[PDB]
Amino acid sequence: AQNPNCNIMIFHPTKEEFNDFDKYIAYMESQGAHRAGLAKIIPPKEWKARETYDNISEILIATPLQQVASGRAGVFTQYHKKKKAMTVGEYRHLANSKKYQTPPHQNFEDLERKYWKNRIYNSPIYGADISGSLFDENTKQWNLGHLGTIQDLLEKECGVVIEGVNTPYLYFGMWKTTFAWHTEDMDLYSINYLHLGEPKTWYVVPPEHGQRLERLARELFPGSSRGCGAFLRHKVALISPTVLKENGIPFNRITQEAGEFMVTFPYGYHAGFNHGFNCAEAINFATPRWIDYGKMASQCSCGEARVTFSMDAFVRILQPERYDLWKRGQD
Ligand SMILES: O=C(O)CNC(=O)C(=O)O
Ligand SMILES: [Mg+2]
Ligand code: NI
Ligand SMILES: [Zn+2]
Repeated sequence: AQNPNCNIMIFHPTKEEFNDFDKYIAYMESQGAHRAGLAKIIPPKEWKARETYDNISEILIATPLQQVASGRAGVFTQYHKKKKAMTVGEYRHLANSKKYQTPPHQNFEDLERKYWKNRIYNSPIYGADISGSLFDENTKQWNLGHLGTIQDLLEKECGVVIEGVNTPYLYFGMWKTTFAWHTEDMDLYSINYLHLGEPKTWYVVPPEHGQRLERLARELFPGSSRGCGAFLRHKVALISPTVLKENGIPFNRITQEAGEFMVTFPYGYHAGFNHGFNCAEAINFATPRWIDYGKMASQCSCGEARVTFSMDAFVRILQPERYDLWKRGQD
């Protein structure tokens, strides 16, 4: 078995290898990359996402989210308070202000220490989940707006044609902005490109160990667990690396820098934080190997998780027994 310790693997495809997206994902899996739940892909030196980032300031963040924490430094939840709209140029100036800017630090490990010590005492503002793309239309390789759709993959594997669409989302971050522990909708893959700015640190649990994280989460968030049998779908819970280590949970960590892609694999729990002002693009995708994960994915039916239009068909076709309860949670 390749990669039996489930380490995060880093790949350096050539420009030739960067042509065929599906083929390269399958290659990475042939080397065991998926066992980690996360991989890094450094694009060939010849590649670029677009020519410059000098003209993005007028993008609107219609609903910036203030991420307010509750709990203790290493075990907390966050809720998202909606703020007034602002442009990317206004958000960048806010990120760089004394109130929100990255503190002085020695290296990434020092900054990580400071994040986990102090995150809960601040409420950073995240421009998350903005439909759109920063890839140039002329970028033909790894253009996250031009991937094969999940509806086409389901149709190709299973023969059933379904409604729905699959488009990318932009994320504008600042110091301490946080993504809570989660797997993707329907345990899909994700791919994330860091277009510009400061790094993003990731934590990940191997898919074969995801139920160990779920059992810890139920212990640490006992009211939430009584409320919902899949409360991590709410995307609000944080657990620090120190607490994971104290509880024996297998995990790994890595820092993504501007110009790098990350892929999350089906049922790979992940969480993390931004180092300072940045912009990422991400989208879900599927392969043949996902279908079995989609069929087994947990679902939230309590009403909290509320998701896209296109998840309906996935539940309806892959999980017909669960469909009526899930759809009630949607309505
Ligand atoms: O960058 C973020 O805030 C969150 N991104 C993801 O969870 C992802 O790409 O799967
Ligand atoms: Mg603009
Ligand atoms: Ni994700
Ligand atoms: Zn729920």
